[PDB]
Amino acid sequence: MSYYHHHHHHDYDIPTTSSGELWGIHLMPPRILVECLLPNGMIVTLECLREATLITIKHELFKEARKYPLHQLLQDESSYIFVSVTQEAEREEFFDETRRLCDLRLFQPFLKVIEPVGNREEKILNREIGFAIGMPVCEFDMVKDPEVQDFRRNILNVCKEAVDLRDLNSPHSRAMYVYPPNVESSPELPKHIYNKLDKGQIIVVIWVIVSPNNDKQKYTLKINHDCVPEQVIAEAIRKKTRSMLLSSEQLKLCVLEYQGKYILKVCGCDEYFLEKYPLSQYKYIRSCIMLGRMPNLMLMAKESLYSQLPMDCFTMPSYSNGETSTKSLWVINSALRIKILCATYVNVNIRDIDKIYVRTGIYHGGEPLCDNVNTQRVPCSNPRWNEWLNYDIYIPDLPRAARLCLSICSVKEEHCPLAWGNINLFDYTDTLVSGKMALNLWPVPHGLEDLLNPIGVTGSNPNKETPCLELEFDWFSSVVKFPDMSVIEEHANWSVSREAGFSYSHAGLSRDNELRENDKEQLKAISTRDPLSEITEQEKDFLWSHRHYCVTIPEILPKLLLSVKWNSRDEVAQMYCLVKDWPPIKPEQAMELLDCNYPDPMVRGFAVRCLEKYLTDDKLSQYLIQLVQVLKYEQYLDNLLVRFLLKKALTNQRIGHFFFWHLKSEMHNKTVSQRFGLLLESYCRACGMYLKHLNRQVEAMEKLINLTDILKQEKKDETQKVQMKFLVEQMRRPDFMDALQGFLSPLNPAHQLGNLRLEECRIMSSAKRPLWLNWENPDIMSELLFQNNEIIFKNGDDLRQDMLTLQIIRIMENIWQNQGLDLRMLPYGCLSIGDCVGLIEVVRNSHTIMQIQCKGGLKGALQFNSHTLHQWLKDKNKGEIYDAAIDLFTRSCAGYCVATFILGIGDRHNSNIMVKDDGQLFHIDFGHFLDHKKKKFGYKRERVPFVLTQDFLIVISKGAQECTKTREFERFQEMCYKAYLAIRQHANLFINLFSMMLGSGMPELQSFDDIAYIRKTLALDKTEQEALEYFMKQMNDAHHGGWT
Amino acid sequence: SLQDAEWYWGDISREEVNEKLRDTADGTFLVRDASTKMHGDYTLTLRKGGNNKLIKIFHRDGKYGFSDPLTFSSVVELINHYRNESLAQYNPKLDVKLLYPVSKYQQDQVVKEDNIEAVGKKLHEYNTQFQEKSREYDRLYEEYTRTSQEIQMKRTAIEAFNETIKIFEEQCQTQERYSKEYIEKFNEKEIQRIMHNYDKLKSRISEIIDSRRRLEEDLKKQAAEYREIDKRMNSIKPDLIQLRKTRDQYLMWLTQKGVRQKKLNEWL
Repeated sequence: MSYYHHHHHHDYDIPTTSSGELWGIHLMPPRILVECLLPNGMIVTLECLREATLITIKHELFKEARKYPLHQLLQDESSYIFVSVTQEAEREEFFDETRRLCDLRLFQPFLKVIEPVGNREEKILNREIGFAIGMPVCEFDMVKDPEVQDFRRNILNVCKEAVDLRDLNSPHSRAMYVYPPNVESSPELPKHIYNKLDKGQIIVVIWVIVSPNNDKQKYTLKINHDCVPEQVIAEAIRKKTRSMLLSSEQLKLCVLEYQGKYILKVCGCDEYFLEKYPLSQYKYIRSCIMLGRMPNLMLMAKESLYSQLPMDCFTMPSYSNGETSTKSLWVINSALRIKILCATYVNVNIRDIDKIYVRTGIYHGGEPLCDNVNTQRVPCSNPRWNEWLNYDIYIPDLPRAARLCLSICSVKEEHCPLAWGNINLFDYTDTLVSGKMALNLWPVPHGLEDLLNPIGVTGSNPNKETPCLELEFDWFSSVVKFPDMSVIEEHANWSVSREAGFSYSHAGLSRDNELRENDKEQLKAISTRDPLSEITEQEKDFLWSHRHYCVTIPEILPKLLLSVKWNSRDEVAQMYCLVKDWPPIKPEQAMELLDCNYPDPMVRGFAVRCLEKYLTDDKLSQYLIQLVQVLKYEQYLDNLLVRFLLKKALTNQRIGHFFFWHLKSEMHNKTVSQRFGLLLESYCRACGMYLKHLNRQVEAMEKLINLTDILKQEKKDETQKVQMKFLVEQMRRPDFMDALQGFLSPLNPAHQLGNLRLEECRIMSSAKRPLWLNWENPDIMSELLFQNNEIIFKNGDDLRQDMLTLQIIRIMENIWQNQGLDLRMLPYGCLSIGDCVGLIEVVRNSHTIMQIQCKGGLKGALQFNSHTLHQWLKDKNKGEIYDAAIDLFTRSCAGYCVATFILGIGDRHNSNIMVKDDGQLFHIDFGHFLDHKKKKFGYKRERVPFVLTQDFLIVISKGAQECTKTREFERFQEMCYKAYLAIRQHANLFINLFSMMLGSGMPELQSFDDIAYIRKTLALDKTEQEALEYFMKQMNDAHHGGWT
Repeated sequence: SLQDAEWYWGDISREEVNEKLRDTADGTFLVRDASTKMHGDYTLTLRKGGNNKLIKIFHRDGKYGFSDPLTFSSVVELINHYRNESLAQYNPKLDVKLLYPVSKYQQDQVVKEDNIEAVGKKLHEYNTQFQEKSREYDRLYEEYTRTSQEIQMKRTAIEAFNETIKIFEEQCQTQERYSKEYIEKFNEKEIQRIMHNYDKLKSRISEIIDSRRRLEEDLKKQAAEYREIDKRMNSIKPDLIQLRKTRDQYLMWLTQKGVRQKKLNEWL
């Protein structure tokens, strides 16, 4: 289970038994000339080895200087530090003189000798943060923008708080941060698991070490699955210390003195059992059960653990009314106008294109007025309109999250967007935007053929050389602010009393009230619909009018909120009080409220208050991706959600590890860099010792990126044999050995990697040249888990579609399992760490169906034998091991069939399907995911990506002829029908997870109907009975029979 | 009349509505079947710039209506009226008409080639061109992205070049201080070899400037082609739309006369 490569032990029964290393080049030459600029004005040039340490270079320099004129004007070598300009154009003092030349990221091969001012050395080891982020801190210090500089100052609250929580019951609190418990969501053990246990008991194996010790000692135990680590410790010490010389009382006393000097560790990885949970709840224990394994734990002295924890010791960083009461928005007596001035940088053929105009609209998620363009004036050849555009919306009815979305267009109906840009009508301080603005625009994305793009990010594109469009917002001779909460609350109380006195009735008849109309439990109906099933105007009016009854059905809220007329402050002010104390709702549902359809701050604040209550560290690291992504739709840098995620990250180092990488991953994406670097900076400043660990992971990956870059350009048209020598030569160099040798795997930080096994390292056959790497597991019980650790580093593929799909698979597995139906997916580990750069978990003992077929299959090549997979499997599992191998295969295959059909991944054939020796089947290399390759045609495809060819059908009905017709196949068809139905009762969760991914620049997810595949595939508009038939129909047609 | 109705597509589910209402404007409209009869009867869908507005048509006592204005003795009855008038009188914030009946059965173009088989051959021609176009577009979209990053690397290099030049100018300044502080002594041996250092230093500051310049000259060269890609991108984009939109109509006029849902994928 990343623990055991998901290897099942079928016998085991419990009831028995270009700009890389220097500007221009990738790899500095092994010998290099360096200019040393001396503080005496001389330049001596050293011939250095590429891997020389600054300690060595300095020493050589001050020996050579003696030979040039002006020597005695020099101090002792010790009185000095190197500085140089680095590849990000910043002069950097080199404090850590144990760094190697090839690792400073120079630009020019030259070093300047200086004596160190900025005298706070400590503070300037602050390049560490910038290294981990991939941009120097001083870039932030320079950013004029008040929002930015307010975020840096204001976020520190969160930092100081978290640092407090850690140092609470220190050291235990610290241990609990660095090594949080790995734990299932519920203690209630699913029926299928309980049952591998013989009426609730596991054999476990507690190991121990005294002197030296090259001797370790088993103490096999048999305890209830639900008995805590403390109990388990007692029982080992009890076993270990019984003796003929100790009485019974005396034994009990010795157990008391020892019980709590110890804690439990998983042998082989860096996972501990530091809190009270049933043993069964720890994910290792549960994995061992599923896999037919005996748990191996270790008894660790608390001190020798506290020993490996160092003080984190956080430091506050160096960077430590209005217009006399201001004027309220609700007073401005006018409609809205915006003046469009000019564009500068439009690129168009006067020949191909007739004309250009600016298309504009006011939006809150979707729009609050008549959309409107300016005349087609002086088109192409120097674009100038000088128009006030006139929107029909009064200024007081602008909601807090109002946006302007503009786009420059071409024109019988040539309607085509050239560039697009969006602005928040209010700023981070609630100030209505006034005066002049320059907006740099964004390029029309792959997918979007629409005219306007309000999903896109708010703010100016930070590429200077883009269509810049100048703008002019009105002026009301004062800075205008959005009203106080208390002001809005009175306006709502007023509106309410005011309704209570009418008598005529129109559409939104806000009028029975006093009783319910009873059949008017359309409300409980509307409530259950998934988020993608559009609501009709009658229903919108309806939910509004029964807004107060909706409090009875808390989870109706998403739909209520879309029934509000956000261009009506009367309505919005009321919604505000309603939200103020709506019952909080399950997080699987709050999370919709954080997508791009719900930008109001009060609504999102609610969502976060839900999460704060209900979301557990287990379920949070499950959704961490969607949570990070959703930060893009937050309007401003300082928002309640960032505070929440940040405070968890600094409070739980497993969450923080993945928070760091997900952010770091997207640092190239300019639509998010500034936001994410800032966030990363807080984190790094406060995460504590982990920074040092991150810096190491980061040092590794840059080495891997730089190395594969050389292979991919400049070492092709070379044979693999040539490439491989180059590879190995390079990893032998000291800088690489050092960089790539003792660090935590970014795929799972509980896995130490150190000591590369170069003989087990290769370039896989793929044209992208992925690196197959293999590391010694340095743990003192490697043996007991896995001696070698292997992961793949791939440079060239965008890993985040795969990443998402695997996450979906993991979530499907859980839904099925925890409902007691046992389908076995293998969501292997995938992590994007860059622009098209990533790590894929390796799974030992798995083979492409194609290989299986290639190994077994006779002399003369003609046709491939359908039975061979089955043969291959029989050979791997003789006996009654067989019957369970066929069961695993039946089950995984059933799972990977339903998930595949629902998600509509790429076509499955003999080399994206994989089998394990225990007979577990799993997919790899998903291609696109919502039938994206229907960007052409598609139109009601709903393809079956996983067709069971004879090969598979044979295996399922142990070896029958005419498998279509057996009991096993009925058994299978039943798991299929049951799993499809299970995932369908959780459709909302799945849609919401895709919604929150519209952010990410993922060509497969650009608009809510990219996502609408899922409704078809899960027959959401039908009754479940009909859906069952739909599903059978679908399977019937792809297989041509079988399913009726 | 009722099955024809021109704007009535019946059994299309929520999706192929928005997908047939994608990228028109103002007041466009069309009628649907409701999803459950434990829901409603028919759905009028509007368009209001990117936003799709859904209106329920209820059918009870022979009467068809949105709400209580039930007098409207047909489905086909109720629509006509609102193609002439606004929906605002039913519910306030609905100040649009059904002016754009866009549902025209796509016999307007499609060369009217009654063939079906010939109409399908066109479908393939256009669909290849489309894909050819989508790839050119895609190739260009990527060249653009690379070129953006390559420009910005060139910008920071230019900066790093300047920074370097400062450190070196500073350097032959620094020295003049301590250098011409020793030139005072009689010893012109040492002076000569202090001149050598000084003269390595300046022709180096020459070389470096020669190298920044050389790179600024390539930033323009790049900024040029960058402009070019944008030009050509905006020139494909409108073509990729009408090619794409004519491929939707040929696919309609086909599945108008005779579904054959499965046969189509040969021409795609």
